[PDB]
Amino acid sequence: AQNPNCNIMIFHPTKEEFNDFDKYIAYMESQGAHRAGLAKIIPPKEWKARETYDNISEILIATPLQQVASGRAGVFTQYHKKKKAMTVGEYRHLANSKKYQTPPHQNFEDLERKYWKNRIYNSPIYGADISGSLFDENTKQWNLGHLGTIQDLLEKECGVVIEGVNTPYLYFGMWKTTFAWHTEDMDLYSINYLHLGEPKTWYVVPPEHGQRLERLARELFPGSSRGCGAFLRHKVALISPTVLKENGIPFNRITQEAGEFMVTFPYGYHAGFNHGFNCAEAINFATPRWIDYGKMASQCSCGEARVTFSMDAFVRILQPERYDLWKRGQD
Ligand SMILES: O=C(O)CNC(=O)C(=O)O
Ligand SMILES: [Mg+2]
Ligand code: NI
Ligand SMILES: [Zn+2]
Repeated sequence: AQNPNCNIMIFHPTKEEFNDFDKYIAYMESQGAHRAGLAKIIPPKEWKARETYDNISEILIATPLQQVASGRAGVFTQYHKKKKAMTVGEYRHLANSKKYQTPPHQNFEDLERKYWKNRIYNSPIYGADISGSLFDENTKQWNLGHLGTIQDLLEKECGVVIEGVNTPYLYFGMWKTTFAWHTEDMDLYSINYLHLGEPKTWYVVPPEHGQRLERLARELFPGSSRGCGAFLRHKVALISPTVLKENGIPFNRITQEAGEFMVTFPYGYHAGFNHGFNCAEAINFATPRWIDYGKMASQCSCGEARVTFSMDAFVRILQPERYDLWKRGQD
């Protein structure tokens, strides 16, 4: 069995190996990469996502989100307070202000210490989930707006044609902006490219140990757990590495820098934070190996998780027994 300790693997494809996206994912899996829940892909030196980032300031962040925390430093939830619209140039100036900028630090480890000590005492503003793409249309390799669609994968594997679309999303971050513990919708893969700016630190639980994280989360968030049998689908709960280590939960960590891709694998729980002003692009995708995870994915039916149009068909076809209850949660 490849990668039996479930370590995060880092890949360096050549320009020839970067042509065929599906084939390279399957290669990484042949080496055991999925056992970690997360992999890093460093693009060949010849590749670029686009020519420059000099002309992105007029993109609109229609609904910036202020991430307000409650709890203790290592165990907290966050809620998202909507703010007035602002452009990317306006948000970058805000991120760089004295109130929001990254503090002085020695290295990534010192910054990580400061994040976990101090996050809860601040409310950073995140531009998340903005439909769109920064890949040049002429970039042919690993262009997250040109991937094979999940609907087409389900149709190729299972024979059933379904409605729905699959497009990418932009994320504009600042120091302390936070992504809560989650797996993807329908336990899909994700791919995330850090276009520019400061790093993103990730934490991940191997898929084979995901239920250990869920059982800890029910203990640490007991009211939330009574409210919903899949409350991590709400994407609001944070647990620090120190608390995970105290409770014996297997995990790994890695920092993504600008120019790098990360892939999350089906049922790989992940969480993390941004080091300073940055922009990432991410999308969900599927492979044949996903289908069995989609059929077994938990679902939130309490009403909180509210998701895209396209998840309807995935529930309806892969989980027909759950469909009626889940759709009630959507309405
Ligand atoms: O970058 C972020 O805020 C969150 N991204 C992801 O969870 C992802 O790419 O799967
Ligand atoms: Mg612009
Ligand atoms: Ni994710
Ligand atoms: Zn719920």
